Amino acid sequence: FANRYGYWAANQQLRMFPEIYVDPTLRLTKTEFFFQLESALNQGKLTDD
Amino acid sequence: DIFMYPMNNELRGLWDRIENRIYNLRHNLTLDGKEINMDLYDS
Repeated sequence: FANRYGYWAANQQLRMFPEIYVDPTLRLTKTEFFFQLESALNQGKLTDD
Repeated sequence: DIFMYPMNNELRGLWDRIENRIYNLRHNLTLDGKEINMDLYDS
């Protein structure tokens, strides 16, 4: 980030943002919970079960 | 004893390249380049 202004700038921007678009469709957080979840998402067609 | 003409050279290429390199420290080996930029949130 500090390698470059815009690089660093973007870093700053994100670190400013309370949230606008962090939109955790994915995330730093993980457990195989996450892959399990994904498997649930990707199998077949979605359903409440 | 021996029978020259000034041509038995070419060995100096090391020095030559060095010298060039130094001049391209004073500047740059062909031209000087230009930088790159970045993007947000997509970041």
